[PDB]
Amino acid sequence: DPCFRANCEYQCQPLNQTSYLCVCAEGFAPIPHEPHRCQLFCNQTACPADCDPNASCECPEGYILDDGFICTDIDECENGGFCSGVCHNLPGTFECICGPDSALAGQIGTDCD
Amino acid sequence: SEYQTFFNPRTFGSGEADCGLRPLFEKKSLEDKTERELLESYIDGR
Amino acid sequence: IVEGSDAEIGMSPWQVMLFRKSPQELLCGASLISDRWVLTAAHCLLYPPWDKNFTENDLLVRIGKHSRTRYERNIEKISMLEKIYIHPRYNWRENLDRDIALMKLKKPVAFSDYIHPVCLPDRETAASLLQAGYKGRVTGWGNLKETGQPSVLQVVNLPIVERPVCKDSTRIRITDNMFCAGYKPDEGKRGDACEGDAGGPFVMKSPFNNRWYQMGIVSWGEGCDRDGKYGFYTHVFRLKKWIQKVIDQFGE
Ligand SMILES: [Ca+2]
Repeated sequence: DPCFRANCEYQCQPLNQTSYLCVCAEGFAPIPHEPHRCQLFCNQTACPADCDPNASCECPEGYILDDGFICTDIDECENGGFCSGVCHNLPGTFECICGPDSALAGQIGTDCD
Repeated sequence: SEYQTFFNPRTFGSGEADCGLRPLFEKKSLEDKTERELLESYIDGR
Repeated sequence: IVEGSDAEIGMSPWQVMLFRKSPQELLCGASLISDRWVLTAAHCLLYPPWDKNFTENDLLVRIGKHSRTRYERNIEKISMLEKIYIHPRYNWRENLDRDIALMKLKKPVAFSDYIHPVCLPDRETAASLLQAGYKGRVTGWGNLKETGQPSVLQVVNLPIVERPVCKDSTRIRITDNMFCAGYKPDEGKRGDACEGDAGGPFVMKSPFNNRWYQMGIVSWGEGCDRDGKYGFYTHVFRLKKWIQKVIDQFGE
């Protein structure tokens, strides 16, 4: 089983005999830069907050605790201050475009230029 | 409302010149519900 | 705020909510003094015994809020901290003297009907307004009583108390960097700041120019709204010198 030498934070999923994929619990997902690690995930405008069962809640980056113990996406574009150019809001982050319209440059999660 | 700036906007940022004047009140000649209670408290009995 | 009332919309355009990212929760109050500087209490940012030892990324500065819990999109604005500046003589290991701290925002905030900076007192205004009996106003989203939270921002007007009377109300050492306020029991009125309100501003409306000045910062007390006791605030004007030093060096 390919999962022997796997350092999966939560659980390991055997793909075949030579590969596998670390997976997470409901509500979480693999961290991009550290695929063996897990963190709260959401690609929706709103997701249930991960509060303590017996309630101090947690929200994934880019979201903020809102009413009803729900993590609402932060709209960095309408908020302002996150992007200096043309801003498009995304769930959990944002896209920021700028530079000459001829050679546009784009960023995700960070200001442009 | 004569106010004297104290900070340098280069390092302080903008806003000092118009500080203390609430857009929804002073700027609209409106007073909040308990504001007068504050002014009344400046009374100096002799 | 104990024994206060709901604030009116735009009543305190300078009120700031320091919100902790993990876990997501109210941390303290604070105030807007310009489009890039925020004032608060040092113990809100640094005081390990009370789970406070924050870095700039640990929290969010939320401006223009009314509701305590609702993410008020279209009204409130979330700013990020570039750097925290705690007074150099503040020592949590000993007391809450010089309980003050400056927070510089990464990007200037945009003012609006709900976001507007408060004034800091000058020599004359400070000596003139900070006198016993004169009432200031305190605001915050903290507890409604000693021992549970408000749905919206709370406000309460409290009278400044004569120093000697403050000094006698507690065994705790008092300094010149603080002042106290609150009704005496025979005055028939109540009100006080409580846990969660720290960092918030104690403001006064100048009868000279109609502007609102921040005379203090909610700092500490013994319990909340107790008869015979008074709430203590950081004397903003006596630390204005330090405020200027920090803003000059790190202004940009
Ligand atoms: Ca977003």
